Amino acid sequence: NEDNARFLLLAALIVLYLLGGAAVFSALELAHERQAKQRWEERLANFSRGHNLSRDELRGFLRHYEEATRAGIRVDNVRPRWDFTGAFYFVGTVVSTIGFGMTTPATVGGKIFLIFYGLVGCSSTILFFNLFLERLITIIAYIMKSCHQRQLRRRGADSLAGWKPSVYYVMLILCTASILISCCASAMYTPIEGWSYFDSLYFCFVAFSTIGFGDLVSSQNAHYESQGLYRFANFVFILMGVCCIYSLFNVISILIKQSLNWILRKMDSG
Amino acid sequence: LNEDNARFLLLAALIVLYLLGGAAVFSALELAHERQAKQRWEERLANFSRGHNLSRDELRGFLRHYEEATRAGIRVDNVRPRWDFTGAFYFVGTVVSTIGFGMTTPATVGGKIFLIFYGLVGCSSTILFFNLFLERLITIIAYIMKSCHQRQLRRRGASLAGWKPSVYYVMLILCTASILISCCASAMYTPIEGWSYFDSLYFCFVAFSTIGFGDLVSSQNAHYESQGLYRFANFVFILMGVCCIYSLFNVISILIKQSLNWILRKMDSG
Ligand SMILES: *[C@@H]1O[C@H](CO)[C@@H](O)[C@H](O)[C@H]1NC(C)=O
Ligand SMILES: *[C@@H]1O[C@H](CO)[C@@H](O)[C@H](O)[C@H]1NC(C)=O
Ligand SMILES: *[C@@H]1O[C@H](CO)[C@@H](O)[C@H](O)[C@H]1NC(C)=O
Ligand SMILES: *[C@@H]1O[C@H](CO)[C@@H](O)[C@H](O)[C@H]1NC(C)=O
Ligand SMILES: [K+]
Ligand SMILES: [K+]
Ligand SMILES: [K+]
Ligand SMILES: [K+]
Ligand SMILES: [K+]
Repeated sequence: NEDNARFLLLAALIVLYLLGGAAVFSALELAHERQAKQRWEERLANFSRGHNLSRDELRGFLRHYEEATRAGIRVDNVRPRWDFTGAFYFVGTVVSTIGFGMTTPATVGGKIFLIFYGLVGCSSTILFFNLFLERLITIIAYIMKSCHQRQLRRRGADSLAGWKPSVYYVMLILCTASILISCCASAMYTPIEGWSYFDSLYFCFVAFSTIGFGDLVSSQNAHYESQGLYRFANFVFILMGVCCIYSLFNVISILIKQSLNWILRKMDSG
Repeated sequence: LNEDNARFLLLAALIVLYLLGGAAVFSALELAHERQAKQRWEERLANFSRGHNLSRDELRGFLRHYEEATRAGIRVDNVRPRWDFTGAFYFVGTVVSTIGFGMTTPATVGGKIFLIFYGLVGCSSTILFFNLFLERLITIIAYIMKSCHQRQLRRRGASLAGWKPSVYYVMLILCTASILISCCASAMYTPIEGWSYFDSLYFCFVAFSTIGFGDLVSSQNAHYESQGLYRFANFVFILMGVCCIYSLFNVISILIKQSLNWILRKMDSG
């Protein structure tokens, strides 16, 4: 009954966390939401007044443009989707469960194949992230044991892997690595995309956490400088960042499980 | 080469080949539809320009304004207010579950900082919740088989649970439960939203696999019938479906790890 108690405690804590985050986000951005909607209403009113346009025909034109935007075409020189380069980035967002929504299937067969393709690839890439976390554990353990061996040799003048890093040490290493990759990717995105550095950090966290809002997406607009190299760099940075942030999520999940066990042990005593 | 390193490299190569093949087939399936939709959009824009006597630059500026509005949450057909507490709850649910449809995206500098700091803990806690749900599903299935064995022994006569179900049985149970949950959620979404049943199934897979394209989002348009019941039912179905598909991804990841071990044993033998 200790595992059921831990499950119920985690569910209650997550529900309370959801409520608190909803309240904080509402308090933070309801004013911005209202101001942006008011600015859009003012712009639409000026557009209708200046050019003598009815609201119904403008609404129909906006419906047509929404249908166009769902098809991938945008205002300012976005790359053509569903070519081999664009479909590769779409597949990278599908299989890594990022799913920006920059590229969505419209055919019936495309969505069926997306269902099967996700069912296989997303599982294989969850396995890939777990294997990457295990290899990072092994690499950190090997580095620590090699440093210990070098220290022993300097003083003197099978499975192995006896030394294992603590979960706090792995959290620190993964946090530092993710911060470094986010900073490097943002330093590449800022002069190329024109984003603010904080906007690039936010996009890096969103993509690396497999959240993928799609409000900011890296390589969508066309006519890049060194387009072949930039696409590869974006793919590699996104891959390492998603790996590191998902591994950090697993490590923090282990730590939160330990915290829940400690909380249950506190209430078990009295 | 190490056994784990060889498995890691083999999985990376298999995933890269999978991405290449999926990109090729997705391009082949969707490029014609994308070209047709872009041609339709260009025809509609030309009709709007030549009918209402509107310059291309002025329409481009108006569409830029509409894009800035849609980024806030403006849609052409009566969607719910954004960043209200009910909407912020949906957004936070999409954040912590790593779904991230993008119906509601932060634009405030403080909002995105809070998204990063909040979503770290939220996504880690929710991945831990998925792992705990999978473990509890294992325990429940094992308890069901134990109860069936006790019932058949009592009829024939007239912690334990060491015996755990095989990964094949868990895969079958999870995919059956996932199909049932997706069918129930789609049967809910089809009359409420007006989506096709296949479109509702596709949205169910996208939401439940935490891919979250955002092309289809469930409770966005306003003025539902019994909003409090529908929003709660949508949240419950999304939670259970995401848990089932994420646990299914974990189980298929275990299966693919076993297959990779078998392949490596095949190469090790000769
Ligand atoms: C819209 O309303 C009037 C029209 O000239 C103007 O004063 C106002 O600044 C306009 N706002 C925008 C955003 O165009
Ligand atoms: C606006 O367009 C309508 C439709 O042609 C017309 O009846 C009306 O007179 C126009 N208003 C102007 C030009 O102020
Ligand atoms: C839109 O443009 C196409 C291309 O000329 C034309 O065939 C069609 O009739 C137009 N539609 C309307 C409603 O004018
Ligand atoms: C609209 O029609 C008038 C006709 O007098 C013309 O002078 C003008 O260039 C056209 N275009 C715009 C954007 O006003
Ligand atoms: K995800
Ligand atoms: K995930
Ligand atoms: K996602
Ligand atoms: K997404
Ligand atoms: K999205």
